[PDB]
Amino acid sequence: NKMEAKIDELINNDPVWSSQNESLISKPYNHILLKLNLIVQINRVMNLPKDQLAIVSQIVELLHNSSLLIDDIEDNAPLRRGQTTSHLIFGVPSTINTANYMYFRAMQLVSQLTTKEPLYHNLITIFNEELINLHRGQGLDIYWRDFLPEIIPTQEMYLNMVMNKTGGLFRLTLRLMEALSPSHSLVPFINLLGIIYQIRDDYLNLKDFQMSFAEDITEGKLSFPIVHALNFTKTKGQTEQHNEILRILLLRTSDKDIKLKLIQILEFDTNSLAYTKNFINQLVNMIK
Amino acid sequence: KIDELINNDPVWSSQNESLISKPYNHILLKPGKNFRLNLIVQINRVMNLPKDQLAIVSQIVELLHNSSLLIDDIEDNAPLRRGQTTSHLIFGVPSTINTANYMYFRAMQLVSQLTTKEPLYHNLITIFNEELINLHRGQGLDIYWRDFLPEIIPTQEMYLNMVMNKTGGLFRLTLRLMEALSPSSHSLVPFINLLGIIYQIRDDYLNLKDFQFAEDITEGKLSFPIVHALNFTKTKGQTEQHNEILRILLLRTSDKDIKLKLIQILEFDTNSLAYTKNFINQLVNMIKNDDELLYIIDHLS
Ligand SMILES: C=C(C)CCOP(=O)(O)OP(=O)(O)O
Ligand SMILES: C=C(C)CCOP(=O)(O)OP(=O)(O)O
Ligand SMILES: C=C(C)CCOP(=O)(O)OP(=O)(O)O
Ligand SMILES: C=C(C)CCOP(=O)(O)OP(=O)(O)O
Ligand SMILES: [Mg+2]
Ligand SMILES: [Mg+2]
Ligand SMILES: [Mg+2]
Ligand SMILES: [Mg+2]
Repeated sequence: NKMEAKIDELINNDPVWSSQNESLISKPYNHILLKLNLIVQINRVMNLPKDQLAIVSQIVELLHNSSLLIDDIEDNAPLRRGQTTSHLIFGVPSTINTANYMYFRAMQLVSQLTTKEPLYHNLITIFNEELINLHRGQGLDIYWRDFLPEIIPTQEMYLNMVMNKTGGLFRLTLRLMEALSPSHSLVPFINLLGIIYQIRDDYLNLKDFQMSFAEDITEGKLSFPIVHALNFTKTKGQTEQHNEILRILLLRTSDKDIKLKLIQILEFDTNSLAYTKNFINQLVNMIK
Repeated sequence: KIDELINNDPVWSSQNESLISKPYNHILLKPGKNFRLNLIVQINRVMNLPKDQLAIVSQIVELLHNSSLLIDDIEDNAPLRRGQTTSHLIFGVPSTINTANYMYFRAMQLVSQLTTKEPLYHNLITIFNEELINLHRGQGLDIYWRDFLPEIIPTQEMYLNMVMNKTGGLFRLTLRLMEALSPSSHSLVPFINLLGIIYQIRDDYLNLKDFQFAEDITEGKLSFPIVHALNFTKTKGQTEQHNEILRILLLRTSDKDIKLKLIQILEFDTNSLAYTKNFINQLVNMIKNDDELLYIIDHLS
């Protein structure tokens, strides 16, 4: 019965959770937090009050960091923002569970934005829609890469993947703000802006290496230049090169000279770097 | 072509949908006792939700539950789930995590298909949000104790709080969504919390008893019997046996004989197996000594 009492008390109450518990399981998240402007700027138009703007800000921050914690496990990444990734320190189990926990903490914050039911429902749909989009994008990035060469994407498939994957959070942010604003949409603009951002991330991962980690190569990522290279070689009948690009991706190698060979193939043999640099310029042009 | 791309919603073919769904379909094809699904139909005898809402609640629960197991198997380095290879060993940890997470959000999406009524809708989202937060808290504690061992040896009380969060979470999510949708005029949450607790201690018990592959040992999990053995040896200054329990859990061993040795210690030295069997019977007695529901539990004794 002394036991009966405690059980009775246990089951008749909300689950017990302390501030110490909160701290112990937030470790992976506090670590990446150790490593926006766009929102402040975009507000000039949206015109959201400050405390509301700060909530949008906390929300995208939780979602952005959480998704990187997961992405780094997915991409076997050793470094993020110059430091060791959380999963290498705290382990994959803790990191995944904490990142997932923060997605739900983020969701909780949405209700602090409003109570107006029409509005709230729309804010939730936005949150739910773009998170679904991010996972669809991520899922293809990962599938193409881990099942290569089962599927060789075309430039169009890559752009659609990116629209899902990178576009998700850019669209989530803008859409939360548009819907909260007293008042055409900026979604197509944010879309092009995310496509650019992603292709540039892809490009810079290789070019900063060619001039002075090229980790995407160790990941085996179907980046924008790799996708161009793989379709170019197939289209020009460069069988040997097409296969060698496939083989180096599949090695998941950290060897610097092997990574450099691939980058120089993209440089001189397929011209993918130039093509990618140009492509970025043209998209940036569509705004100029 | 750019214009048309950025002025449309992102593309998603049913073919893509099918690619991403594989890790999930993989676990879906290996059944279970459908325990939660069955519990739902029963309880609806008293909740009386219209059949369509009952289908949606069941689906949300099925998605949450199966995805949660896909992820738990990654967190637990599990080679088998429901007598079949785990999804992360086939499609890899990366796709498996992403797909499980994707399904959490597809379960969320189904919540707005439950109701138009914006007042009711707010509460359903809150229920969904709160129990997913609770599920992750219990799971984070279970993982923390295991991966930081021997930094913190949980007490029986801490274990029970961890279980109320971890296993009680989806049981409470199920019941609360239904009490909230019920057109019918106390609550079953306390009952569903006890069930959850029984259910988890029994899982921990069965993983060691059916052996005595006792994967919980390989995992190094702070299961109920193990929590009992460590707190016991600890209480009676049994330094050496306590340390040995700790050494075997820390080996993360797949050794049949070493696993056997630890089971032997819990059986013959701390007597944790019988302690757990008796603890489960007492929790069942609280219920059965307080109707389809009445059977269900007895079934768990
Ligand atoms: C914001 C999200 C979820 C996309 C991250 O994908 P990537 O793997 O392409 O991004 P990086 O690791 O290069 O930052
Ligand atoms: C959104 C993508 C593609 C990955 C993260 O990019 P960022 O370079 O913006 O990541 P942080 O600056 O926050 O490290
Ligand atoms: C103890 C928990 C919560 C995980 C296993 O649940 P089940 O044992 O009900 O799994 P399935 O029957 O669906 O395989
Ligand atoms: C899957 C969730 C959310 C709780 C059960 O985790 P456990 O690791 O204790 O369950 P089993 O693997 O024994 O099924
Ligand atoms: Mg990455
Ligand atoms: Mg990635
Ligand atoms: Mg497990
Ligand atoms: Mg587990």
